[PDB]
Amino acid sequence: MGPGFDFAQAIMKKNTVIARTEKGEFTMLGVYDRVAVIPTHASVGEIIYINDVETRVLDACALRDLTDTNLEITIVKLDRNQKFRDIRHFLPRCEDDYNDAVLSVHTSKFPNMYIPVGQVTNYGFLNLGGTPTHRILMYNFPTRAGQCGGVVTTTGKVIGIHVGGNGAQGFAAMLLHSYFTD
Ligand SMILES: O=C(N[C@@H]1CCCNC1)c1ccccc1
Repeated sequence: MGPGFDFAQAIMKKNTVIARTEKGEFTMLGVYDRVAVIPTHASVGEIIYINDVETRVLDACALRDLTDTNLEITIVKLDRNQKFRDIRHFLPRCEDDYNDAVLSVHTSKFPNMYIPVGQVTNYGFLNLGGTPTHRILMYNFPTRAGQCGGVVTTTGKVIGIHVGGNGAQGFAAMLLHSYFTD
């Protein structure tokens, strides 16, 4: 409808796949080469389905901060025959608050879904499903099951991936440029 949705759509159309694990179907953001991200609660194993194609996982890492606190981001390298567009220049370098964000989801349950979530707070600590988690962004939208892995964008920035909610608020794990240096 506006420039926010324009940037979100451009990311969805070229930098997402549908990932399926034994824990469900997730929106999965491809960042560069064969490297993508997914919430850690997806429990990625040695094999994952990518757009319903059996795919070997070449490498995967559940990220934690230097306090050895959960960040809820898993970085996955896929044995895929095609690279992602490199979007690392859209990643923020530091922890921040944002105005006027969009949460975008693409699964069998929610195809081509875009949600204007408004103001994003650097919330910090969250007890997420009983797990102490750091670097959490919060938005005041009643997100639902099926939206985990959804991409959070502003115009010109890819700032996080949706990891949970409490019925009134939604929570995303930050994406930082430093996670994807090679
Ligand atoms: O850092 C990564 N993996 C190492 C090797 C073993 C797993 N944990 C640390 C990594 C990087 C890019 C994509 C995927 C994974």
